[PDB]
Amino acid sequence: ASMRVVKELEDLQKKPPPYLRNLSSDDANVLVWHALLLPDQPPYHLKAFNLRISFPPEYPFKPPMIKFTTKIYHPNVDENGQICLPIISSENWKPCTKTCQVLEALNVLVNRPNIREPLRMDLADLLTQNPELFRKNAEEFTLRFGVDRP
Amino acid sequence: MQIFVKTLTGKTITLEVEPSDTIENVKAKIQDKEGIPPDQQRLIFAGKQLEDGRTLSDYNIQKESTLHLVLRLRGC
Repeated sequence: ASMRVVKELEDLQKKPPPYLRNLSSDDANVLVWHALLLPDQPPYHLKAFNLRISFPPEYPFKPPMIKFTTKIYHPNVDENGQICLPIISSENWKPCTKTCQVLEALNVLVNRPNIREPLRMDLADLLTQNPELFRKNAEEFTLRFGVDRP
Repeated sequence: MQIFVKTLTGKTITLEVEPSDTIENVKAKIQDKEGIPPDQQRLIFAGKQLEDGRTLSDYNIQKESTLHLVLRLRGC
């Protein structure tokens, strides 16, 4: 169970992606990962967003629940910090898939918003109407409830 | 009769339905203008959930009634 988690962490801590920094285990939990996501998409590239990866005791049969610790104004993220990633959903999941692959999918969805199946119809509609207005709101939010860019 | 369908996003739309209109049909009318899939359409009225096979007469829904539309996202 945790054995694979330790391996995945050990591997990722040696060759971390340019969009994932400060990746380490929780102070009192090896099943909880702590990392800072560095989106390149504007204006999310001005700051960083901390994410909390929660590994289930039935790993890897059960998908790791990833949530945002900080607050990201993205149409694919909720006001609390929940997300809808098909790669780790109860509708689709493969035990052969490693957390590294999930992190990639997450990064892609964070950078490239999905106006087809979003978590915020309001933000999705706004983005598909006025990118500048949306950018303004997202910018102030990123520089308000976001972690400093590492 | 014209009713008011308010989503959790605050977005409130006007819907024309008759007392004999079935909830399932109501969902179709909502998707017709908005696009939200009926599978993710959870209509709440006065705290009660509107059953697809029920009509507006069942829950005693009058005109200008404001329904609360909760979206059921199936992707987690």
